Amino acid sequence: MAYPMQLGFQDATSPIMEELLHFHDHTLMIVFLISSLVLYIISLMLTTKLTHTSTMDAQEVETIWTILPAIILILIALPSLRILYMMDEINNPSLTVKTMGHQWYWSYEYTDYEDLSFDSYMIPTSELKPGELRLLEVDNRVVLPMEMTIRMLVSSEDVLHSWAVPSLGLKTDAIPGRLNQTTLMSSRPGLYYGQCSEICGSNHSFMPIVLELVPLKYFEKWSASML
Amino acid sequence: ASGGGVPTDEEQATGLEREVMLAARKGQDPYNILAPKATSGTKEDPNLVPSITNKRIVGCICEEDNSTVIWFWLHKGEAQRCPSCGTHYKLVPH
Amino acid sequence: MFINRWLFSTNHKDIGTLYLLFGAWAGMVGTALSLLIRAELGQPGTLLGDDQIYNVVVTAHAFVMIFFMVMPIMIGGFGNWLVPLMIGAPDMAFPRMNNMSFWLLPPSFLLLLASSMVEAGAGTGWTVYPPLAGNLAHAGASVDLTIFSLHLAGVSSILGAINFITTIINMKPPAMSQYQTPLFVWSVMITAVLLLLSLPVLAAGITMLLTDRNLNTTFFDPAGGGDPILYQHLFWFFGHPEVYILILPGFGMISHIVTYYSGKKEPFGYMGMVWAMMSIGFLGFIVWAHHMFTVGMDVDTRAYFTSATMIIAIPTGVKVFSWLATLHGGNIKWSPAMMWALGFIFLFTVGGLTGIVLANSSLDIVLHDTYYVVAHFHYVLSMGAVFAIMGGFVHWFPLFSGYTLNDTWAKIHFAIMFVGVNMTFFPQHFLGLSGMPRRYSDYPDAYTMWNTISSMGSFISLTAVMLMVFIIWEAFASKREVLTVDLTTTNLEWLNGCPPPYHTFEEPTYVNLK
Amino acid sequence: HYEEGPGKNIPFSVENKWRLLAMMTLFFGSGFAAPFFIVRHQLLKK
Amino acid sequence: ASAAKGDHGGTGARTWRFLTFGLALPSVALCTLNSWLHSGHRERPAFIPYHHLRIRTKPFSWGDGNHTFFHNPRVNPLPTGYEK
Amino acid sequence: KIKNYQTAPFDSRFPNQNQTRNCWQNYLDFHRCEKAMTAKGGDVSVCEWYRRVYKSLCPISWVSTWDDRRAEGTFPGKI
Amino acid sequence: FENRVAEKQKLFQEDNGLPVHLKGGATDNILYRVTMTLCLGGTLYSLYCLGWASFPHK
Amino acid sequence: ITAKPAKTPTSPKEQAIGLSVTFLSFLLPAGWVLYHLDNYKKS
Amino acid sequence: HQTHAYHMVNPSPWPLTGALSALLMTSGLTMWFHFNSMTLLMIGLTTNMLTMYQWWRDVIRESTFQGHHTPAVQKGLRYGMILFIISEVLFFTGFFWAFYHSSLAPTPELGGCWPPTGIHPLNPLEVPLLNTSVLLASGVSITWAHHSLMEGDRKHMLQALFITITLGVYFTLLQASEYYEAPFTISDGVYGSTFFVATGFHGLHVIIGSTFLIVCFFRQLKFHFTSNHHFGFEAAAWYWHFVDVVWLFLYVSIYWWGS
Ligand code: HEA
Ligand code: HEA
Ligand SMILES: CCCCC/C=C\C/C=C\C/C=C\C/C=C\CCCC(=O)O[C@H](COC(=O)CCCCCCCCCCCCCCCCC)COP(=O)(O)OCCN
Ligand SMILES: CCCCCC/C=C\CCCCCCCCCC(=O)O[C@H](COC(=O)CCCCCCCCCCCCCCC)COP(=O)(O)OC[C@@H](O)CO
Ligand SMILES: CCCCCCCCCCO[C@@H]1O[C@H](CO)[C@@H](O[C@H]2O[C@H](CO)[C@@H](O)[C@H](O)[C@H]2O)[C@H](O)[C@H]1O
Ligand SMILES: C[C@H](CCC(=O)O)[C@H]1CC[C@H]2[C@@H]3[C@H](O)C[C@@H]4C[C@H](O)CC[C@]4(C)[C@H]3C[C@H](O)[C@]12C
Ligand SMILES: C[C@H](CCC(=O)O)[C@H]1CC[C@H]2[C@@H]3[C@H](O)C[C@@H]4C[C@H](O)CC[C@]4(C)[C@H]3C[C@H](O)[C@]12C
Ligand code: CUA
Ligand SMILES: [O-][O-]
Ligand SMILES: [Cu+2]
Ligand SMILES: [Mg+2]
Ligand code: NA
Ligand code: NA
Ligand SMILES: [Zn+2]
Repeated sequence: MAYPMQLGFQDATSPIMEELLHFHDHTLMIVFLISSLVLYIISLMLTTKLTHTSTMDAQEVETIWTILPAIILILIALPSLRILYMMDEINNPSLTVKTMGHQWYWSYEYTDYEDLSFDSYMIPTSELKPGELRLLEVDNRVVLPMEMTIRMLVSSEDVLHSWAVPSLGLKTDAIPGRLNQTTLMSSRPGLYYGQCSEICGSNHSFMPIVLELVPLKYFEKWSASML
Repeated sequence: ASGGGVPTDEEQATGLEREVMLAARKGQDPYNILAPKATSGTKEDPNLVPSITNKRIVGCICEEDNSTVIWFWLHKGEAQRCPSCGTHYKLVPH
Repeated sequence: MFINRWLFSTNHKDIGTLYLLFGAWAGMVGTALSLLIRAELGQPGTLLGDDQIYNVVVTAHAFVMIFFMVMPIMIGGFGNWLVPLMIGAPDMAFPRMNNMSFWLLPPSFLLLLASSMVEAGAGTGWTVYPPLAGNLAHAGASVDLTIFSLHLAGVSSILGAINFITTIINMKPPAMSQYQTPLFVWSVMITAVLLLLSLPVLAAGITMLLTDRNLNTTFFDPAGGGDPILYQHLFWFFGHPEVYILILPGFGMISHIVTYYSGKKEPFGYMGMVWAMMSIGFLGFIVWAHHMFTVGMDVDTRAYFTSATMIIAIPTGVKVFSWLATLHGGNIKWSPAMMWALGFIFLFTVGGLTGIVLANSSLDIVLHDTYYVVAHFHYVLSMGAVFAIMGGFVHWFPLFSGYTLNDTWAKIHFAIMFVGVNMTFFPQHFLGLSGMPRRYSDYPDAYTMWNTISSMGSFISLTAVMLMVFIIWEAFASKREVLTVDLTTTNLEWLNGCPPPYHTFEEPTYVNLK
Repeated sequence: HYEEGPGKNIPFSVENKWRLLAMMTLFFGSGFAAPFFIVRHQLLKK
Repeated sequence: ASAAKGDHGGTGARTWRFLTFGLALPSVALCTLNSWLHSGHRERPAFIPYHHLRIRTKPFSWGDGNHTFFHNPRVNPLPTGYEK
Repeated sequence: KIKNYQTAPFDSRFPNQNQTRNCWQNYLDFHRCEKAMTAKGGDVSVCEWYRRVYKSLCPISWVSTWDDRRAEGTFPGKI
Repeated sequence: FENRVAEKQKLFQEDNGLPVHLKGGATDNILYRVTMTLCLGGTLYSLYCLGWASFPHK
Repeated sequence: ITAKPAKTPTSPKEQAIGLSVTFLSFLLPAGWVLYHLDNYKKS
Repeated sequence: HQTHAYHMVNPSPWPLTGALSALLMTSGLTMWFHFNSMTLLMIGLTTNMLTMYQWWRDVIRESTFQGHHTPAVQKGLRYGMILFIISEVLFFTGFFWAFYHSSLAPTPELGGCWPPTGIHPLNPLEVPLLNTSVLLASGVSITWAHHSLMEGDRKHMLQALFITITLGVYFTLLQASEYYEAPFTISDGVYGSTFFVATGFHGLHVIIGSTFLIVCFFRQLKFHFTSNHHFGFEAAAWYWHFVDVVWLFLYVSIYWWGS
């Protein structure tokens, strides 16, 4: 989850999210460098009483400041697209889970074997147990096996929603009539939080997502008990 | 087939359209449709700038293909020079 | 006479003045809505109500700022005032149709205000996506009034685009080629081409939403074989060109301001600037699905849209470097308009660069529908389009009015606004990277510090807006009349005096061919 | 014809700066006030 | 293509009148014959209350709310089937 | 033939993020197979793979609506 | 039909200071008044309708 | 630019009045609405 | 007095009455869709027609009767009309995109096929082919009208323009009959939606274009056009060819390929 005064991304919980962190570090360095260069050059242009107001020939220097940005863009696009196609690669999941968005909560279906499904609603602020997080906890968490490739399928039974979990690098829109797929793999046990990420009406801010990542044998027994 | 009955512009153009038409036929351009062609622009052979008043704005494209046009009021009297290239212009009021 | 002049106008200057007044009033509305947003978010918990009232405010904020403040001021206001003067033309090509472009806007605005007064308002986002905006989740008249508001604004701008393109192509001095017209005129021509091509597609999409809502069509409804995502394509096919429409006249005014207060007779690299604006205009039509990287599109389509979007940095970079090269060697005049333009160059660059971050579809999965997007577009809109509007307003106010502003007050105003907008939006990058979603009325507790700071920033910007009104009042109250303006040889719009006569260029300029 | 010159090419009078202050106050104030009163209207509906 | 016709020399009123009466209106006449010749009602198919057809998410703003604007009782079933 | 089914495998026909048609096709295939069998006398057991795949992939409400429409005679796919 | 454009040209070029939308004669003023009355009255009526629609009606 | 001295100079006191009136025209009506928000919500 | 060739237009009320008619039509549609009343809408349609009539009347006064359409002014009007047609093309492009989006990827609700289960399309070789021949023929006859006008031939201009209008009317009547006879409706899912909204806006443009041709017919009867100056006729002909080309795209896309 996010923590107070956080500046950057939530710590990565999945290898893909780790890849995104390093790619963001690379891109932000370039962003910093170019912004700072432009600010510096502005100050340089403005700090001399020397003048030169006659016509200036442009041809030579426009080569520099076309070719240099083109090279920089290529230096961004290459790692960007590598991660894109990595995130797309075939992986062979062990488990498929569906989630359906609704106004205003998520339901989950685990129907590889038995017909397991339940609804997952925000815990009202007045009912939080001590130490629980305002607007983030749910009554029924999305229990999942850690260290395993999971296929998430996402849809909606009413308006648009979007199913997100920032620390896993996931955001898949929930569209009625459409079954969108993403894959999820947590390197660690724990609790990982997300929030509805497409405006969906009166309680858009109040339909969060909580994944609970545990060893397979715990997930199996939990699954059985949820039937 | 064939036959007539459609008026011509000669017959039926009126107002400013007709003035422009009749002037063009005489080779004249009172409504500034054409670009004037430059003289050599010396003080001896200044560009001659018609006006219906005693001043008119000139735009000077000093060199072929300059994208910057140099604009100034030209007043009745002694020829004036473009402030960028010095080419001469003289107002001819009428 | 008053009605003939101000309701029946066929005069490009008076119609420009009408647009500037309309846009200034809209700007107050838009500012009030922005303060309601930030009041709701300025402490954790709920201030106004749930997300419906909150997102009616957000939705109206955006529509007002875009369609009633920026476009009327830049295109209807500076465009009508300056384009005919900068080409020596005696008015617009269609001076009477021009007046209808203006008068469609108060009705368009009335329809938007009606949408927020009836039922529970249109709490849809300015993108108006179905099915939230459809007749089950937004039953009643509010969304239809919003659609009709957009229809009228769209007709206004399409007819205005026809007027500007025709005027700029057809009414220059016969010796003046397109490569002898000023960059602001180019910027308006290209913006008008974008308006002409993109707004009809928006009109098509929102008409389909209207019939899905009222005539039982199902363009966007899966039950009939429709698709919500089709709406998104049609909307963003307009909506990406629209953001270039919002900035291009700003680029044009920045070129004139930087050139003027550098003491230069011309911008650096004129044909490069023309090339860059045309390139940006063209590339702005082939990138729209970067608004759709999380909807489930195939990976090769995501790779194409990532790459095509990033290319626009190259022509845009040529413009930024050319503005810097215009400053180079200048006799710099530190006027208030120059300060707006310098702040523009830097802060626009920052927002353009976070836009390049977002163009990466892999990273956009995590940034999409978060405040990192909000930060990107307010750097280019609140510190780009708005800074160009303020710079142009302070630079050309003496031309339009015949009176001078107090330059010390105008610099104070710039200083306050600069602090305010940066305090508002810079922390929103942190909120975005750390996962705060868009269109939320309240947030998990961890996000409190940057939301508090951001809201405090928005109040500083409010103080700047109030001070702007006083500064305009003080100028009209004191009546310091303009005498001499420098550099008229390369700023033709000043050469008829301040204010110019009702009719200018009754006798056209003399320009020979040589 | 129409009046020309500073203070005459506008639809509002600048002949008295205090009347002008009132007019500008009503003009910009009404635009800034409107969203607050629409919010109130929506709150007092339900 | 050059189509298969032939003239020019001058494209003029006479040529376009020739095309109007010699090609365009004869083609309209032929298609009019073809059409008013294949008219004659088709059998209306069995009514099936498919959920993607006869959509009603809001009543129409005319009539009883349930009839389309150019409703033809012979061939346009209502959501509950053919009327009367 | 033997089981050990865990979940639906990658299917090269549906390699992209939109999996709507994968659910639909396997639903059709199951019910087509099942109709074929219950006729000629044979065993719906041969249809089982399609049944497992569509149950894995398809939202419960989609299956339920499609089942209701088949019973109603309003299912628009060909079975 | 005979060509009466010349007499229309005389009428609409008469030096009488009238704007083109009124220069045909009294019929222009009547049609103008009808149009503007419908527009302004209809606009007031639309504002009444907004007033009506802005509030809940049992 | 050069300009004439003000035709109708606006003294510092006059500017203080114009600035005060301008700020109050924005702040009072919104302040009234926000002060009475609870009144609105409760109702 | 001016010494350029452009037109300074007298101050005019029609921009304002046009803008207000737009307010009345849109608020009128809202009232019709949500408050069961046609009143505002009928006022808006009436003031809209009044505005268009008086505005274009004044343009005729300014040109035929006052002589303000110099060649430079006409050239601007040519660009204006071309740009207007371009915006109309892009408007139709949105509906063609909707049609191809839905028909190339038919969803499960349709049966996963195009045309959808339960849709029985019109035969494109019957009335739709007839309407194609009708608009193509009208494109030939309007070209004859244009050449007759340029050659100074009043009678054959009028004959050809009358034939063009008659064909426009024939198309509209055929299309109205086919709308009544069609066994599917606008509420028949995305097939009906795309079919009727796209051909419906096309039919509206045929009516607009026919009205514009009729205006030209009566102006021609009153001798307004000269053999060299007749931009209103040229504009109506360009608009008419645009309506014909949109029909050809609809016929190939929706009636034929989409059947
Ligand atoms: C004035 C308005 C404006 C402008 C000009 C832009 C310009 C750009 N925008 Fe922006 N954008 C918006 C307004 C604008 N945007 C809005 C409103 C939204 C949100 C819509 C909504 O959902 O409501 C948005 C959303 C948006 C998204 C969607 C993100 C999401 O929703 O998840 C993306 C993604 O690619 C994007 C990218 C860019 C890019 C690459 C540019 C480029 O044009 C920027 C190019 C400029 C530079 C790069 C800086 C100058 C260049 C140099 C100094 C050269 C060297 C630089 C490099 C080598 C990189 N924008
Ligand atoms: C031009 C566009 C523009 C501008 C200028 C602004 C300016 C501001 N915006 Fe907004 N905003 C949007 C367009 C804009 N915004 C859009 C498109 C959205 C997305 C909507 C959606 O999600 O659907 C958005 C969303 C948005 C949000 C996110 C809401 C959410 O996700 O829940 C927030 C929150 O802080 C915000 C705040 C502000 C603030 C505090 C300002 C302030 O900086 C404003 C300060 C005041 C000014 C800048 C004055 C403006 C007036 C003039 C310039 C008149 C000048 C007068 C003369 C020239 C005479 N905006
Ligand atoms: C040649 C013969 C036909 C000619 C054209 C006839 C009508 C054209 C009218 C306008 C067309 C514009 C689109 C309106 C949308 C739908 C009309 C589609 C064409 C049509 O007429 O569709 C009819 C339905 O009309 C209906 O719903 C309701 C029809 C009336 C309601 C119109 C609602 C207003 C539409 C809003 C317009 C917004 C425009 C914005 C433009 C902005 C541009 C910048 C089909 O009838 P049916 O009974 O369903 O099926 C036949 C069964 N036997
Ligand atoms: C949901 C319902 C929404 C309804 C919204 C409706 C809103 C608008 C109400 C429209 C009222 C229109 C009244 C007639 C306007 C005629 C304009 C015209 O004809 O303008 C002409 C120029 O535009 C030209 O040519 C070429 C351009 C002609 C455009 C004609 C009008 C188009 C109006 C609709 C545009 C829709 C765009 C659709 C495509 C997306 C002439 O220009 P003027 O400056 O007048 O004169 C110049 C003088 O020299 C002439 O002698
Ligand atoms: C986001 C934009 C708004 C920014 C913040 C505005 C700053 C507010 C300025 C003051 O506004 C006033 O505040 C008073 C309180 O100080 C209110 O008086 C209220 O409270 C008083 C004191 O309790 C009573 O005397 C009054 O009757 C009662 O109306 C008064 O109505 C309101 O106009
Ligand atoms: C040829 C054309 C106009 C030159 C003129 O007639 O004045 C110029 C103007 C801007 C130029 C372009 C811009 O300077 C940007 C690019 C700069 C690179 O150095 C070459 C390609 C590049 C894309 C240039 C190609 C070409 O020289 C352009 C397109
Ligand atoms: C996004 C749009 C489909 C819109 C729709 O669903 O209605 C589609 C239609 C044609 C597509 C393009 C064409 O298929 C051509 C290219 C194919 C490449 O594999 C991706 C880029 C590529 C340039 C495509 C991008 C995108 O998928 C496009 C533009
Ligand atoms: Cu569900 Cu937002
Ligand atoms: O839109 O960027
Ligand atoms: Cu974009
Ligand atoms: Mg989203
Ligand atoms: Na809050
Ligand atoms: Na011709
Ligand atoms: Zn020179």
